[PDB]
Amino acid sequence: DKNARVIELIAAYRNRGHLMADIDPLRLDNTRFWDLDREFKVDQRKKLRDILSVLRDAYCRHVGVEYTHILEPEQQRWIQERVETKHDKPTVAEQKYILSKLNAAEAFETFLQTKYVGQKRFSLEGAETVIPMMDAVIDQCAEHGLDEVVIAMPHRGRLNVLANIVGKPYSQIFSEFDVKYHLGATGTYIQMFGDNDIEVSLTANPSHLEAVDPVLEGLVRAKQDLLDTGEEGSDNRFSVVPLMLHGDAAFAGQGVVAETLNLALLRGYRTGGTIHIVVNNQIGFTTAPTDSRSSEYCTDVAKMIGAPIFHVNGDDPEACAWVARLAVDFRQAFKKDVVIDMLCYRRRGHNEGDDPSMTQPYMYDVIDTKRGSRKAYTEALIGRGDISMKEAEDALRDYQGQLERVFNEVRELEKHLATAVDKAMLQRIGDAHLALPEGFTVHPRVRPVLEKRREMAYEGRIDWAFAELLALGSLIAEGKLVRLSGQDTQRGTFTQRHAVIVDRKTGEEFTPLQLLATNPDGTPTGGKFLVYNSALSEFAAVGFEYGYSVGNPDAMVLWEAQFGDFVNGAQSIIDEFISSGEAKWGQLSDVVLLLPHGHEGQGPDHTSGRIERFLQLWAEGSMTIAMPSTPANYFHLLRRHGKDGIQRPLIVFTPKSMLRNKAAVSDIRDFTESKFRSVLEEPMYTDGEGDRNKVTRLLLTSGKIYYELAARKAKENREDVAIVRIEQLAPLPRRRLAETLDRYPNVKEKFWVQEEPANQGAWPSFGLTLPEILPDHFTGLKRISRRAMSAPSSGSSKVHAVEQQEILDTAFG
Amino acid sequence: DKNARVIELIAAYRNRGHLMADIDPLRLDNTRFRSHTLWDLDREFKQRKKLRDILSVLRDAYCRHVGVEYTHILEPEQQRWIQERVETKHDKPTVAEQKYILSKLNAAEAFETFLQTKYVGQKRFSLEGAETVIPMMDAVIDQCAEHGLDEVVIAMPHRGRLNVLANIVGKPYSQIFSEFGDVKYHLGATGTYIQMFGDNDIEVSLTANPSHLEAVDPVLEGLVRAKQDLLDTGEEGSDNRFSVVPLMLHGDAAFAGQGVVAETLNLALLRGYRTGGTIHIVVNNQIGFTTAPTDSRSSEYCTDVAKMIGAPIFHVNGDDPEACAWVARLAVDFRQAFKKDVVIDMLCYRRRGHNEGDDPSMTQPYMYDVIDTKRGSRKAYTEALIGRGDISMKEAEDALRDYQGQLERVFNEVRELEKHLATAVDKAMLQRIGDAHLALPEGFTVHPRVRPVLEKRREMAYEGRIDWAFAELLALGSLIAEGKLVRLSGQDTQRGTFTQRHAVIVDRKTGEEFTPLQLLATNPDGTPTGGKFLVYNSALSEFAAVGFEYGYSVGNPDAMVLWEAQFGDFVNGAQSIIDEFISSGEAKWGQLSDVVLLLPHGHEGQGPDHTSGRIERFLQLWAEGSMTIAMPSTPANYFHLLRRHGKDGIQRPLIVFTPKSMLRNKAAVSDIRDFTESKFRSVLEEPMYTDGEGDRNKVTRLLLTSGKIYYELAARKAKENREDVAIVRIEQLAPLPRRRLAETLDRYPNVKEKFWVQEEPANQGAWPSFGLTLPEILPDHFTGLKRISRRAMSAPSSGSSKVHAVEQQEILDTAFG
Ligand SMILES: Cc1ncc(C[n+]2c([C@@H](O)CCC(=O)O)sc(CCOP(=O)(O)OP(=O)(O)O)c2C)c(N)n1
Ligand SMILES: Cc1ncc(C[n+]2c([C@@H](O)CCC(=O)O)sc(CCOP(=O)(O)OP(=O)(O)O)c2C)c(N)n1
Ligand SMILES: [Ca+2]
Ligand SMILES: [Ca+2]
Ligand SMILES: [Mg+2]
Ligand SMILES: [Mg+2]
Repeated sequence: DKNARVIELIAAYRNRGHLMADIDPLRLDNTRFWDLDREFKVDQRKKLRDILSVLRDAYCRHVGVEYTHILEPEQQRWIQERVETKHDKPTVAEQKYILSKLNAAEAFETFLQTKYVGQKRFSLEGAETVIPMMDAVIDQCAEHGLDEVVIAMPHRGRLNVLANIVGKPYSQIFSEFDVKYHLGATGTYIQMFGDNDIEVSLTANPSHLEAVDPVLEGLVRAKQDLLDTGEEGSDNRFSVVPLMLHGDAAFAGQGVVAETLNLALLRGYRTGGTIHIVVNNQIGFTTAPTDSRSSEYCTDVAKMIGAPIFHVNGDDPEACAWVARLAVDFRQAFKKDVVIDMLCYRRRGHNEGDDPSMTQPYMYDVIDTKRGSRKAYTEALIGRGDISMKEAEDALRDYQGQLERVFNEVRELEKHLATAVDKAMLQRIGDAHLALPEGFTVHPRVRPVLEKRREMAYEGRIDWAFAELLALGSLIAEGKLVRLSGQDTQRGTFTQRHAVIVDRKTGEEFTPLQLLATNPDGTPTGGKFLVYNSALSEFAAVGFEYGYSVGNPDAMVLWEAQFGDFVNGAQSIIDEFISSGEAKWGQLSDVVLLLPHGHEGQGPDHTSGRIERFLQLWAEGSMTIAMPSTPANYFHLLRRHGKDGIQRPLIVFTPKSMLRNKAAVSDIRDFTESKFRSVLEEPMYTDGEGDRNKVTRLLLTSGKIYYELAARKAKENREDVAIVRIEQLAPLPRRRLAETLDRYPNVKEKFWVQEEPANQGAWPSFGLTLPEILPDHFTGLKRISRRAMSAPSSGSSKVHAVEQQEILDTAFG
Repeated sequence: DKNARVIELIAAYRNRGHLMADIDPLRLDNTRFRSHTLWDLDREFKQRKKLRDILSVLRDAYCRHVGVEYTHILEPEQQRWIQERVETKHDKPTVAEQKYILSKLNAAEAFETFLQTKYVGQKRFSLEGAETVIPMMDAVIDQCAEHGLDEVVIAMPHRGRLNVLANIVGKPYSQIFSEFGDVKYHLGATGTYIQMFGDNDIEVSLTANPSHLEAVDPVLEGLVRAKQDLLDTGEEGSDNRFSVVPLMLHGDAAFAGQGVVAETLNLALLRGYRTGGTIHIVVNNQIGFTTAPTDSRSSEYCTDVAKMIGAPIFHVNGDDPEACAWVARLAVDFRQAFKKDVVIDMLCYRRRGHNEGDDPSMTQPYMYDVIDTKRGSRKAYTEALIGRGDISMKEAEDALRDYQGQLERVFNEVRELEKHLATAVDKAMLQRIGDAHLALPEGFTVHPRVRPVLEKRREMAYEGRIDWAFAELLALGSLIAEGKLVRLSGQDTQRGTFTQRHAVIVDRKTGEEFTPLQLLATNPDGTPTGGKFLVYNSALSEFAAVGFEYGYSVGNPDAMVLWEAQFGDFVNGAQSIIDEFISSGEAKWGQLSDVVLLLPHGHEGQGPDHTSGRIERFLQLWAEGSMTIAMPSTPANYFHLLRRHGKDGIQRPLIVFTPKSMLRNKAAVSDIRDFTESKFRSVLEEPMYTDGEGDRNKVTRLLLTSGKIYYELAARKAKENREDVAIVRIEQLAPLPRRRLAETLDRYPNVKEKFWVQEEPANQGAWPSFGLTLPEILPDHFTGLKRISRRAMSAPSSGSSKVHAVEQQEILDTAFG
């Protein structure tokens, strides 16, 4: 049974060989490491010695291969065939080219640590092989004739990446020389040995490690949709490649990594596979891997989506470049993620004042005996007889010339619009709900919704749900790309949207708004409706949609929270990208966040989108924040946002029970002959027979509580009280608010009325701002709200009801 | 050619057999059992077994109602342990065990019927189509009691929670439906489980949680670890039993989409966070509200994230309660043997719509047409027992009588329910903590850069000029000496981010760790104090780490628990824990926590992600008695703040905005007397008025501030000899120290103008809340209060250190202009 022992041995190398591969350039773990002439049958008859030597070189040399966890047998076979073959040794030209990339990379590092103070944390020393590795990824993408490689990375080696991968000149990199470590960049990569070129860009990011991961994916997907490539394209090339860099401690500890990997094969989020590179320097500031992860590898999270993982020795730039090229080939064949775990080291301390032997003495005693990756490769090429002593001297002169070039170039640098639509547009969107495909079976409970929409489009009484689809549908008809997504967003959390309808017999999906992408003459408008149900993620989903608006500034991008209360799971994206990206990096986004909000007795996690937090984050021109009370005002808000020619995030506090409130409906004329109104008066004063001069008490409010206040006003016939709505919370509509209040000359008292606790809602900012920006109108402004609470509401629906009545009685008391 | 094909086939069943297992009770995928020589079946292969016998063992173990994933496990002993228990002829359960399982399905299903009939608006909580989770959870707990363990702590979302309370926790209906009501779906509970066939009992508890699915996952881990440390079991125990078991329930869409799941799994084998393995149960009803699995995950299984830590995964058919109970018992046995997580993927269905107003055939017509033909799990099991001849017709009839009796009991019981302190230490304490830094173990080699820190600490302890970093260790060390358990953790927290702490020192030659404060756990006479110092470097996580420390403070209310952010700027990665547990858990659930968050804060030119812990956000979250929020300016006041927090006998979170450059500021040092003869000061005056020769009556301009900007304001006042300006510090930001604030400002009668001074932008720091609150709570003192700060910004600061420097000077010039 000698042949049986061979089969088990072959399986052992393929499954576990990576545990014995020489991947660590520091060799920190000591414990880590005759039928030979008899011919055995293999899938071919070869000697056991030749079977074993192919398996040791393939799996136990400088590359640890993990692929037997992949469920697809064709993917396992593809890797097996490319890994278990005698590889063609690289040509002297390729070896010299790798060496030139190592020279440029280390001369950049030497210059950085010598020329400037405070640059130790950014050092790529001990990890310079990432430069020829990233070069091989991009060169291989250009070999496949792809259009672009978009990079996302943390700060380590970023300016080196700018100079030696993006190809930015020193004059631009060191111009007015820390924000440079967070800025976006764009360039063109020209193949050294090939005849192709490819676009290379780097995205902007905060210091929050891994938070840019879903942003990168969103941005790339936006670029893929524009190029008609990938999931929403005519071709299956996915010609825009995400190249995502990571650190070993951050890759294992940050939850956003798993959420972003979870998007990789989703119809709404896939980008045809991401190339991941982990700069595994086997440390996280002062922290050893045993305190940073509970798994053998920092890349083990990527096993979640059956991605192949390649652990590679960073002191072998040839194996690193070969693995990079294999990764691109796998991504092209299976449109799925590949992870490259580059084992390397951090030569110097984490930052100034870090003596790394204080916390890691054993590691740093080994590192202190380490010659650079460039010097090691130069000496290895001599040993193998690949390059002559003269060639190695020319290589050192190239190093010096590159070191001099950067010093000399930086030295010279130091020396020197209506939103209204026509009735026919409303009618076309209405009729689109009944223009079903041949033989389509509508669910019996969905059919009245489609009939009511055709009725509303011709007769009025348009509800919130339809007004939103009227805004999006008219934008699609004008040629705009509309991307809408979130948890159960196709149907709607409150069963109100039905943007996608499902055939009761076949399960086939029909999207009524997609018919507006075609003009009445049959020609395309250039518009699209891309609507998806998201994964149960907030961080990665909000990240993605923010990224998508950056990737396509001409798109209308909306993310919807199930309830506004769950958006705090995406706080890092709100804080680091959405509210602040423009001021910090000049990076613009027109992303829309829809946050269902309102006190209805559903508890502290189904009541508030935390208005007070978005209002606190706001500064002049950073975001638009609104809480519309009418369907038409919401329609005009969305149309203004998509057509204003301005890239600024919009935060909308959307209704729940108010979706079905019969008083919260709009007339055809409000869509065809009106505009967005930042401040709304009661219709009895603007259209009715109400007398503004009789008003002595003015109630200022926003949202659904208006209807309750107006119902109470009508019941008691209170002509002395007027209700004014602030529809646009930020920026404050100072002019409209001044002109509106001036029309009520006999007002003796003013109250800001809100459902939210005293420390929440708009009061903390309005109570401070309104008396300041409008002292003649808001001096003496008082608050009517729920009491200050440590949670957004009471957990009891009975307590909610008493508090709601208490607000209305106080307002009319 | 024959024996080799068998070995490959054995490997194929072990590796991929789970892809062909009959695990889905709905059988939605038709192609599932179609995309996976006859003379060799009778030939024996080398133990020597016939190929037909090898194939029968493989098919029964890997292709029936249990899908086993385990060959991804790197440890070969763990793979062999599973193989041996799965590839054997299992003992058929006794009729008593089968009847006991059936009685748990009767109870589970009678509770579901009652819930949907008695009350309105309970559809969203329906466990219907997933009732087998109750005999499965029962088998987990019973198996933990069989191992003689102390407690099982459960964390779960809302689906089937009250059923779990009644049939697992054993809470009576009188308590469950008392004044029914939605808050009951988020409350903690405790009970005792008594073995049906065994002689042991075990404690069973359920922890509180928000609606935020999976956010409780790290909280559960923290809580269990605190309970294990108290029981001297596990990682910080004399025994390696880990006698407190985390039982974590999940939904299939949430388990795959929430990042906190992966961060919590990442903690499972860490010395500072391990709990000896968690038993995970995913209630995989193959839907997430209206969303199909193909839009919720990019992997074959919702549980594929657990492959990250090489956890064994069992996919089990929820219509086979015998396989479900067997797998639950095997999971407990594996967790006991290897102290690692086990994940049980229970495939089931959601019988009704997601909530009121959901007609599930609108979005999932194919799935709901199949579900509409499904008989309950109880009825299916009752009929299967008849078919196998396990129970008689009379036995199936008494089973149906038991269901009716249980349905009547809950209706009848609910019907009957409706009818009815000094912080000052002695100088010897300071000296002991100082000397402890030099009381090195025999032959210990101190790193040459760490030795001056040890010597300076012995010097400071005896001579004064105590800096912030030593004051913090003086507060923690004195608490340990008094018998308190101190747990301190965060990113690079052993050494400290600013190389200031050195709570753990590393031997330059051997790498061995020495903890100077741990010497204070032993009295000078050699007896233990009862105290302990648990200090760790955390994983590079905020959400799971903050979650863990909050849960740890709940698990042991007598512990001093502190979590440190690398920089306050990264705590927004844990916003869900701050919002849902820390700031609000007491008001929502009556759940108390004394957790401390240390947030390094201060404008120093390091950018918008290395400047602010967002004071304005914690101040906004605050409501009377929910949290204590402070920004101390002196080492002694920080020492007294921590000691008051650990000794006040009150369970309330403390948020501390801690220094960075001010750690090394020579003016920010304290005298021995500040520690030995003082207390925490919520409001601080300039020493020239309290100890010096300054005249308070000369002051016409009063500057109110907090934090390090005080030193810059005081340095400017000294330079220009500004006797007309006084600087008052608000050390305790929340609750506002109204009485101390008023009494302090009354001592400056000639003040004509008052300014709140801060480094933070106008829309940040304490101004948005103080600017609104101070003129209201103290109208005679703060009417006309003006702000001096940075301009309002969309980020916490400028990205440029040059812009920062101009703005910093602009604040100081405005304050003295
Ligand atoms: C989400 C979040 N939370 C924490 C941090 C803090 N933080 C950093 C700075 O910001 C601070 C300190 C410094 O450099 O001065 S660097 C760092 C360690 C990174 O380890 P890694 O992934 O192995 O990488 P490598 O450094 O290439 O070895 C952390 C943990 C962060 N930025 N984002
Ligand atoms: C982190 C976060 N983000 C979103 C939500 C919202 N949300 C829920 C309610 O809260 C809301 C609607 C409802 O029930 O009325 S339930 C739910 C779907 C759950 O799918 P699952 O895991 O497969 O489970 P199952 O329901 O047992 O099948 C979501 C996505 C949340 N709670 N937490
Ligand atoms: Ca816009
Ligand atoms: Ca306390
Ligand atoms: Mg690292
Ligand atoms: Mg589900």
